[PDB]
Amino acid sequence: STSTSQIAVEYPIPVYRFIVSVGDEKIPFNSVSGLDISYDTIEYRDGVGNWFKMPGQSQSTNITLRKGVFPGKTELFDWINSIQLNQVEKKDITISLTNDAGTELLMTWNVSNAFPTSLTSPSFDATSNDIAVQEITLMADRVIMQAV
Amino acid sequence: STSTSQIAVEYPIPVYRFIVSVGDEKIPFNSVSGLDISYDTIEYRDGVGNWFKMPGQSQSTNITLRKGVFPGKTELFDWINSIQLNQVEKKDITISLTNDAGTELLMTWNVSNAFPTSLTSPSFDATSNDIAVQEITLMADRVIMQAV
Amino acid sequence: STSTSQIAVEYPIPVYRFIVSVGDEKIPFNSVSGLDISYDTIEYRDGVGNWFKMPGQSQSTNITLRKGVFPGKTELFDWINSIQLNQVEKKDITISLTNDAGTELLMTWNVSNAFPTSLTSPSFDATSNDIAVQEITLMADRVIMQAV
Amino acid sequence: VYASVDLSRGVWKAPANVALKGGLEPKFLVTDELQGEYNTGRAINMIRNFSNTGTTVWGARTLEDKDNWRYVPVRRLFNSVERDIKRAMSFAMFEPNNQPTWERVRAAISNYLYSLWQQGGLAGSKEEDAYFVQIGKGITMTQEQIDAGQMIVKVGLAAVRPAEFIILQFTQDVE
Amino acid sequence: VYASVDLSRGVWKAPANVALKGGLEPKFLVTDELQGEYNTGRAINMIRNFSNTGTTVWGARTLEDKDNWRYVPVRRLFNSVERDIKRAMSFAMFEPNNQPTWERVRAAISNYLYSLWQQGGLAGSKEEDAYFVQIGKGITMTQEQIDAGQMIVKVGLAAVRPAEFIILQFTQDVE
Amino acid sequence: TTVTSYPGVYIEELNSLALSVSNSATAVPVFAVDEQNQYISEDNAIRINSWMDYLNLIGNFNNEDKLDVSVRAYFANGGGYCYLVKTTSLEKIIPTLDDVTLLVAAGEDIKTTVDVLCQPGKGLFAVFDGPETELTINGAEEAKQAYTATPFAAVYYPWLKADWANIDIPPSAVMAGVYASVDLSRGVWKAPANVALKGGLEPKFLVTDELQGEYNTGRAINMIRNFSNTGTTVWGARTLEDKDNWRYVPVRRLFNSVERDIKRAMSFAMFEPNNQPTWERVRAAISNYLYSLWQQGGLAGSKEEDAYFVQIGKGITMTQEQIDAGQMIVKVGLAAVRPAEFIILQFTQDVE
Repeated sequence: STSTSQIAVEYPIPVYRFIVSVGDEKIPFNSVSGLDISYDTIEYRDGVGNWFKMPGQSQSTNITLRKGVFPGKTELFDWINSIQLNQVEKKDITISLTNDAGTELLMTWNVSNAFPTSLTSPSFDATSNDIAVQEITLMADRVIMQAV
Repeated sequence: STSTSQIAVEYPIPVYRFIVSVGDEKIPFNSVSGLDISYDTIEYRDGVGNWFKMPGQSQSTNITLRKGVFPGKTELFDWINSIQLNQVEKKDITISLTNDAGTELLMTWNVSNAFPTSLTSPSFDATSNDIAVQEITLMADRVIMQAV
Repeated sequence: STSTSQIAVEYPIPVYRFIVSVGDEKIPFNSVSGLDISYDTIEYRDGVGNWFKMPGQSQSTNITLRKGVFPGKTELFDWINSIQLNQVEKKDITISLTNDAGTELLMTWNVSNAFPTSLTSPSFDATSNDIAVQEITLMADRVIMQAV
Repeated sequence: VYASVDLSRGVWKAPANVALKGGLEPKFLVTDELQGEYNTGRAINMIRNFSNTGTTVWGARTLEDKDNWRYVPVRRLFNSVERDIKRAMSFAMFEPNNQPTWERVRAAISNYLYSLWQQGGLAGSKEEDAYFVQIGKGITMTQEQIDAGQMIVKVGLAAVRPAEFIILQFTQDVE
Repeated sequence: VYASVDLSRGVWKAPANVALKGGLEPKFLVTDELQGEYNTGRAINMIRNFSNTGTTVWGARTLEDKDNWRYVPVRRLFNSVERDIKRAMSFAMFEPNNQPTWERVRAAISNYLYSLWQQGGLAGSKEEDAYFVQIGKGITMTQEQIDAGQMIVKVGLAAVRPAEFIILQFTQDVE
Repeated sequence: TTVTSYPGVYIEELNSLALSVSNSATAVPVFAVDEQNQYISEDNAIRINSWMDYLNLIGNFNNEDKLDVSVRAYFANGGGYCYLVKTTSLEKIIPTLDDVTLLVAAGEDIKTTVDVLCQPGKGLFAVFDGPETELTINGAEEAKQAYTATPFAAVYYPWLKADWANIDIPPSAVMAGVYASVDLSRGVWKAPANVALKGGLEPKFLVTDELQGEYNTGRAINMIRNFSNTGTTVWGARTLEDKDNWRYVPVRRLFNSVERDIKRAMSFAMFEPNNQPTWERVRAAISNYLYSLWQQGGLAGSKEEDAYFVQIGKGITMTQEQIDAGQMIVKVGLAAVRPAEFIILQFTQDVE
């Protein structure tokens, strides 16, 4: 006999309900991938036997967002088309696990200074029953995870 | 109760209905692959701690078009056969997602200066129930995506 | 969330976009090398212990410009062919880092009184997939670096 | 001089001991004992000539004597930070007043104060010591205030203070 | 701007802080203290220039000061919902006035308000909190009113209000 | 406070402290408030949902108030919503409020009311303060004489002090938050000791280990003392009862919590027909609850049949006479876990 407010505190969070917000816009995405912290390890070892292991230089964060093609809207493409030589508008991406008809966040990830590389066009295919989907890849720094 | 003009505005576009047009000709293709933007990333990092990430040098676009073998027609082969030393006729390829019996485009991709490398002959096979298909591979620049 | 005008002020400049201008002409080059200041050091040392270090005589500037072979044009060769005994036309070379489709310079180097030595012909090679390239070497004086 | 300091070293750096690029020099040479009178209560910064530096600015103090807002780099940092936070809260204007907005308002401020702390603008060895941001329905705003349309955020900062006096002690015996 | 807001984000989103795409700029620059006078009673929304946004719309209030219809996204949502419900009640016109019609009128409205709630148009965490529809012979219409030819439905909605003021509190000590 | 005329944003500068909210299902304290408190009235409890809720009731945070510094130390340690009842009408309001579990004296004399409302049936646990004076190892058995020997009470000795508080903070108000913080992170069955205090607290009097040995034995006074690696920390789990049944506050608070949850499952059986199909639904509802509590590690037993037992029946618990009176009798037994309190190290000089 678990109460419905006990499940909100004790139970794990399902992945499939999430909100992605790219800058000021919020746009519906099919899937989000990557988005993990990582560290190189530095190892010193000298002759008397002691072995030092340290966290080292952080690694660059690479995120992949996947989204279907909608008939009026290309604002994933217009972001990657605006790249002149090294100047692009970087913007913050927030992923947020929500409840059904999300008025309440459960977890929140924050990405800083994300800019697009490698927008992937759909694979046109005459014998396929799929939607035209696009992956955009983002390079960024500082994934942080926020409670609620 | 979704109206049929609401589906034209809100719903994603299926991949299987598309028009490929190679230069002045338009020819029916079985599948189109590749056709994506990409960028190298330049990373500067100095001693005080700040880490600069930039979009860098663009990558060359490589497209693969697949097409069955028809009895009178070899005009994918005659394009790749006309390569003398570095001189080939480059032409523009446009992919375009359409409706049923296409009188109306929904999305459009444009490829500039595409020229053929690596025409692939069918694999003759006495125990196979397939059509003779050919892949041609194109190297090009500047994929752009146009709305409608 | 870096703005696109902040990147123009704070971020380092990529090397690959540059304009070379030889005299009144401007000609596209594949790479520019050398082009550095240098000084000999004079060291005095006497018996009481004090050691004087000084900047000394400047060194001659030697630049190497690399360029592919184009079918109608030999004006790197006609410059080095015009050397009669010690008389050559010296001209000023300016390198300039630019933006994409350069209407705006970011940095500028200036070379004075450059004249050609050692034009290098391409290495013809039946098993190579390369372009015919040429290096010209320039001896000059007074590299100065100008902001914007 | 304010624009020249903040471009070369930042708003958090005080504008003092910076030479004047124009052909300037003070009308009245100022003794050190006179500057000690005016620096204390309602502080008058002074521009005085040094033989190795030329003419230079020699004060960073405001007209407030309180220990909170004594220096012009601390007052101009807080003026600059809250103007940049003004621009990030401009996009939250006329959005729905619920929790998915508040976690986007907090994330936009937390990015800005972190990258300012990474530049050395805020003083703290640990990143959690330099700043804090607090939005919430239990924390900052009442259910009554949410229905009125208000959204309340709490931001704290830890600025760096400039070293103003340096005291040399010269000892005759070396030990 | 009303047509551009509702296509990109919906009728329930307020039309404020949207930049004007044409080459427009206001004839008179408007101070913030002047806009505080006009926003209160019979509210005049104002278009004023921001240096990062360009020119932009900065108001969502109607001419009614009552708390029910204060904002133009709430008034334009109710105008839009009742027009769509008008079209679903068009098929029920001149049908027999009995119970199998009323359970088709209620089902047609309940589909529409549910799919509007799923878009985020109506504010409610629970679906039963956002709307309610009531038809019936005991509930809404008399046996007398049925013989006259009338059919009475009760619809309620819960719109989202926009966040209009954001209050920053800046603290000098970090704790 | 703040008046908003234009939409805009507002960059008001003010120093106000904000504490994060916590929801605690198991610990709802009631803070005894002295008379000469002008903010709360007699004979009604004021539910304070958060520190911001409390900071709306009073205008300014006051350093001199005993109630102010006790409530801020309560919310800084992780306390949920609490009630504020005045101390002279305190014996009338606590029976009205259903879900109240803790009774906290924030520097108040509640020794009269604790004797009359803390009964074996009612679920009230009552943490209050030690003496404010610096006591002795010498006159130590007289200080234990001042407190009652009830099993529902725990006494925490040193009145904590803080840099924000001008006066010393009563230690029972920080322990209502430590009770809520322990039970949320590890459970009610875990003792609240060796937990660091999250607020800026430190004891007024440093306590020697030999002094704590005097007070821990008979009418036990738990003590909050500073460790150099842990900071300040709680160092006791014992009640005021010396009997081996109810010696520790995790065992007494587990039984208070279990019987409150069994109270809610027997609420649906109220005014149902008194026959056998009700009794096998009463037993099944309790047996589900004690099993899932045993699976969490709350009850000590390797075998599930060793941790608990439930017995209802017409031959077993209730007479045919008692059934016609309307009574229904259930027998529940539990096996709680006891905390390890002493650790004895033996150091040997030769390795073998």
